[PDB]
Amino acid sequence: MPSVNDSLDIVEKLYKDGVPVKEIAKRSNNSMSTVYKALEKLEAMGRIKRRKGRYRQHRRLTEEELATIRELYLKGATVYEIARQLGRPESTIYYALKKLGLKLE
Repeated sequence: MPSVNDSLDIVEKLYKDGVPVKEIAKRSNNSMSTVYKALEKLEAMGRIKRRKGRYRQHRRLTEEELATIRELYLKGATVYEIARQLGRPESTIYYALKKLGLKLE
């Protein structure tokens, strides 16, 4: 059986799972031009596309999360709400506001 095709399932599995190109490049150990080139090919077939659900990631208080947490302002959610949203118990949340330089409790 093919070996190069095997890894293709892993690299693509990450992107569709919710991983940025910059990260996928490291995981797959490929170049930005190599990984991205695969995504465009997979999405065209529907390998990475049409995939949703719940999956853990190694991203916390990231630029992407900071934009999602702010939602608590529009929805009016509380610290207990954002906790379940970001997927953190409470400690992490403290770092979000703290690191931001705002007030919290």
